[PDB]
Amino acid sequence: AKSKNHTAHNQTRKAHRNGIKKPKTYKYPSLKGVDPKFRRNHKHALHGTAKALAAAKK
Amino acid sequence: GIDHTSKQHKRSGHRTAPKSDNVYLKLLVKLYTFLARRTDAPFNKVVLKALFLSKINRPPVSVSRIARALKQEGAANKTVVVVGTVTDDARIFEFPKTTVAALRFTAGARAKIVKAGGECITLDQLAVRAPKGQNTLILRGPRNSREAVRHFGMGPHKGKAPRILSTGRKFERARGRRRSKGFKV
Amino acid sequence: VLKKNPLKNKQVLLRLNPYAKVFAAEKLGSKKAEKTGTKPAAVFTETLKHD
Amino acid sequence: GKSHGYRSRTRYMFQRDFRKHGAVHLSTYLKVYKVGDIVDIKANGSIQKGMPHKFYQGKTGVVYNVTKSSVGVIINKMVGNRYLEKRLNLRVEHIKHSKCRQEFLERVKANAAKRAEAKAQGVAVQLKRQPAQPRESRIVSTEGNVPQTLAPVPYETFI
Amino acid sequence: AEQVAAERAARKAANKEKRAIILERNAAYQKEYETAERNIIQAKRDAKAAGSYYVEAQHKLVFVVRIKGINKIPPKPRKVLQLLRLTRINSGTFVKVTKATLELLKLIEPYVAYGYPSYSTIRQLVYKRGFGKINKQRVPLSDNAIIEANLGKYGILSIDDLIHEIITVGPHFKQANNFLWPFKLSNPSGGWGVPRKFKHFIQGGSFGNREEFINKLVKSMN
Amino acid sequence: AHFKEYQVIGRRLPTESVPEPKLFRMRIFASNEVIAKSRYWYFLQKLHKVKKASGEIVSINQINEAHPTKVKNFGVWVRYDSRSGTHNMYKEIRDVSRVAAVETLYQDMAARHRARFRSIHILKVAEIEKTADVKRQYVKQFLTKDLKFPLPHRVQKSTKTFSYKRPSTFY
RNA sequence: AUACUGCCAGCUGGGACUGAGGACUGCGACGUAAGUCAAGGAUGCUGGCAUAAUGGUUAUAUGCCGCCCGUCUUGAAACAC
RNA sequence: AUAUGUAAGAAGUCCUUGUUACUUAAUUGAACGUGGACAUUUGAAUGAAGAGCUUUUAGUGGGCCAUUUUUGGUAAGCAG
RNA sequence: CCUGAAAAUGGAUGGCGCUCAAGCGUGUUACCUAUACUCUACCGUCAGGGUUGAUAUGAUGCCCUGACGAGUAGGCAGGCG
Repeated sequence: AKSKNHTAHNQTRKAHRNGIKKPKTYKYPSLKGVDPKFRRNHKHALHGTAKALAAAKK
Repeated sequence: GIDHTSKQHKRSGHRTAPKSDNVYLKLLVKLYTFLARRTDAPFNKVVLKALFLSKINRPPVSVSRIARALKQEGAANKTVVVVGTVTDDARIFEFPKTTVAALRFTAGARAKIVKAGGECITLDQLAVRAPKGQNTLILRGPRNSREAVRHFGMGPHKGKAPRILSTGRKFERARGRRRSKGFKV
Repeated sequence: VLKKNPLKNKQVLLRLNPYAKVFAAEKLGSKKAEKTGTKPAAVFTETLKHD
Repeated sequence: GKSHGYRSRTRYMFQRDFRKHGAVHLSTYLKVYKVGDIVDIKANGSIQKGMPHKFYQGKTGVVYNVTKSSVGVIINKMVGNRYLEKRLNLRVEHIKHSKCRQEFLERVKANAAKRAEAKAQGVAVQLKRQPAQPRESRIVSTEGNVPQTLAPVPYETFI
Repeated sequence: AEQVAAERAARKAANKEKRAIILERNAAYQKEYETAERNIIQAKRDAKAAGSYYVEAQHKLVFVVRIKGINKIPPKPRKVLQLLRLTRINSGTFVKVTKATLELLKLIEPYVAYGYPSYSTIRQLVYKRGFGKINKQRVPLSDNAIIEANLGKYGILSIDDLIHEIITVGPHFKQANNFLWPFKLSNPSGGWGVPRKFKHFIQGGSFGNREEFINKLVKSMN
Repeated sequence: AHFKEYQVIGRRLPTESVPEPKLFRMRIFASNEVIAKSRYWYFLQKLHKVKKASGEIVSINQINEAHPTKVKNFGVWVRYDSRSGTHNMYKEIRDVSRVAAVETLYQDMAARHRARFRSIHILKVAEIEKTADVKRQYVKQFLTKDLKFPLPHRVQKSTKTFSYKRPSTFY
C-alpha cells in the first residue's frame, strides 16, 4: 500500500491565509550576541552618562 | 460574485453591552453611552469601553497604586478613576486626601481613603461631578501579572512557567531542563 | 430614498449642474468653428499616396 | 539515500569565478563595518571559515555586532508563514557593503539641499519622486528624413 | 430661538452663492476642454502644413473594466485586480497612466478591457453611476453637497469639479478617484461584438487595450 | 472586419546620442487603428531592431482608394505558412478598392489553403490596369472583350414557407 | 456634397417591469419674486364583482426538469455495504 | 525570461562630542546620549474593505484532476 | 476528397436528417439564454451611526445608512420540541 511521499501543494495558500506579514521591528533591538567586552563598556558608559545627566538636571 | 478581500460578516472583535447581568452595571453603562455619545470628550468613551470589560481585564487597583499615581507632579489633586475594584494595601503607611471614583471598594480601601480624608465615589457620582471627565486620572491594575498568564506562550527557550500541580525536586527538573540530563530546554 | 439619474430628469440635471441651463440655451453641443484654411505640404500627401 | 549537508548543491554557487581565483585583494580587509550597516552576503569559496550557509548567499542584512575578523548580520528568514530573526557570524570576505541604501542617502541629501533652497526662494522644489510619465506632444519633421516605406519580405531558404 | 425663516434665508443665500461659483467654474472648464481640443486639431494641421508630423501626447488616463469573473485567477493578477479595485466582473475604475500603472495593466490584460476614456464617457459615468465612498459606505453622489463635504479640502466642490479632476488628471486625481467608488456596470447593451471575449482585442477578442473603443464599450455597458 | 488600409509611420525613440531617427513607414491592411498599430510593430520587429517600447508611432492615417468605383486588376504577392512550411504565392483579383481586394484575398487564402489571418503576410498589392499583365486565367476570363453571360437557374428566395405554384428557375 | 467616426446638458415616438416610503424639513427649476413644479419613492379618473370571481389547499393533466437514501471513499445511481 | 534578497525617512538627515573599566600614539574612534538646524509636499505608485496582539480549542494529517516545467517507463484512465 | 483503413449483440457528428449543406476555412451582423452583471422590492448577517420627550411605552427600545449571503469535516449563535 504505497502512498504519497511529499508535496508542497496548498502550502503557500495555507501560509497566505493569515501569513507572511513582515516581522515586527522594534526600536532598541536586543543586545544579545554582542561582544561582551563591548557590553561591559556599554554598561559602564551608560552608568556614567546617567550620572552626568542627573548632575546636569537634578 | 465578488472577489472578497476580507472575511464576510465579521463581528466587531470587541465587547459592547457587558456580559454581566448586573442591573446597576447596566444602568452605569446606559449613563456612559449617553455621555460618550453626546459629550465628545474622550474620557467617557474610554470609561464606557472599560465598563464593558471582563473581570480579568479589570485587575484590582491598590491604594498604593493610587498613591503612586497621585505622586505624579501636578496630579496631586486629580480625581483618581478606577473602573474596577480598589483594594487595600498594608505596605504603605500614609495615604493622601484624594477623591477616588471606582466601581467597587473593599472595606479596607474605603476605610483607608475615608480616614485619609478623601472620598470614595461611584462612577455615577463621578459622572455628575465631572461630566466631561475634567481633572481626572485613570488607573488600571497590572494585567499581565496573573498566574494564568505566566503559562502563556510556553515553549522551548521561552521561560514561561510550565503547567504543573506539584512542585519540587523530581517534578520536571530533569532531562530537558539541565545539561546533566540530556539537554536544557 | 430613490436615485433619480441625470442625463434624464432635467430637474436633477440642473440641480447638479447650473451650467447645463446655459449649455442648452447656447447649444454648445452643436457649435460651429471659424474657418482658416492652412494648406498642408505636398510631401505629406506624396508620402500618404506613396505606393 | 538523500543527502542534505551544509554545502549541499553549492557546486556552482561557491565556485570562485573565471580568472578570479587565488588570493583576496586587500580592500575587502581595509573596508570597515559599523553596527547598522546594510551588507550584501556573497560567500567567497576560497575562505572556508565564517562561511554563510547557501540560504544567505545573495541576502542583504544589517550589522548588529563587530568582532576581530567578522561581523554579525541580522536577516529575516521566511520560515513557514512568518519571518524569523537570524543572526549570522560572517567574515568580511563574504560580507560587502550595500548600495541600495547609499542611493537613498544621496537622494535625501539632495532633498535637503532643495529644501534649503526652497526656504531661501520658494521655487516649487517638487521633492517627491515620480514614475515615468506618458510622453508629451512633439513635432517630428521630414526635412532630410522623408519616411522610408517598408514591406514584408518574401520567404527564402537561406540554407 | 425662533429660527423660523432667518437662518433658512441665510442658508438659501449661501447656497445661491455656491451655485454661482459652480456655474462659473463649469463655464471655465468647458472653455478649457474646447480650447484643448481645438489646439490639438490646430497643432496637427500646422504640423501637416509645415511638413512635419504632430505626435499626440500619450493619453494620461485610462478606464479599466474587469471582463473576467472571480474564478480561477492566478495570485499575481488577482492581487493586481484587487489593488485596482476591480473585485467583480464589469467593475470599472479610472487609472492615471504612469510606468507603474502601465505595468499593473499589462499584468491583468487577460482579465480586463481598458482604454482611453473621453470627456463624454467620464461625464456620463459620473452622472449615472457616480457613487462616493464616505465612512466606508457607498452613497450616490446625487448632490454637489456630498462631494463638497468629502473633497472640498482639495477644491473639488461639485460633481463637474470631480469630473474635471478625473479627465484632466489633476494634482488631486488620486483622492478624487479613490473617493469615486468602483463603477458597477452592466453587461454591454448591444453585446460584446465578438463571439468570444477572452482573446485580445487585436485577435478579435475583448480583453486588452482597446484604446479609444473603450468609449463605445463603456457607453454600451453604462 | 471591413479592412482599411493605413499608412503607419513610426520611428525609434530619439536618443541624445543621435536624435531624429530614420522614421520608417508601412502600409497595413487592418480592421481598425489598434490592429493597424499592432501589425506595424509586428512587421517592424521583423525588419529592424525596434519594438513598441523602444520606439514610437508618429503618424497613422487611413488611405482611401483613389477611385473606389472603377474596376482594376490587383496583383497580390503574399507569403503564408502552411502546416509544413512557408511559401510565397501570387494571386490577382478584380475589384474596385484595395481594401476589398485584400479582404477577398484573405477569404480566398482561407478557403483554398486553410491559411488563417495570422499566417499570411501581404507582401504587395499592385494595381495593374493593362491586359497582357493579367496572368491568371480566372481573371483573363472576365477581361474578355464585350463580355456577356447569362445567369441560368435563378433561385428566388421566398418569405412564406408554403407556395401555391411550382417554381420557375427562368431568368 | 456624401460616407465613416466622435459629440450634443438635440428633438420626436412605440413597448415592458416596478410604485418601496408615508405630516413637514432637503437640493433645485419655473416670468426670480405672491405661487406652481416631472425637485429627498403613484397619483388622478373610471368600470364590473362583492362572490369561490381573485386567491389558498388538494387530485389530475400538460411543458420542462428530477437516478436511492445512509455510509466509507480521490471518486457512488452504482454490477460497493 | 520568470521567480528572489534589500532600500525608498522623523526609530530621518547634519553639528563643538557629555560618559566609558572598550579602543586609540593621541578627547583617536566605537556605542549610547543632552543640546542644536530642519512638516503644512515627512520624500515613488496603487490599495487599505480598520491595524496590531494574545488565549484556547475542533476537524484534518488516505487525496485527486487540469495547463505549464519535469523524472522512471514502449506506454497507461501508470508511478513520482 | 479518395486508397492505405480488419473484431466480434444492433448503433450512434446526441438523434432525425443534411450535399451552391444543416460539411470544411474565413469575414459580417441579427437573435437565444445562467443561480453571472445592472436596477428595484423583500429576508437575514455584519458594519457605521442617530436618538433623554414631564409626556403612553420597558434605550440589547425606536430609527437612519451601507455592504454582504456557496459549503462537507468542524466551530459558535439564536431558537423549536
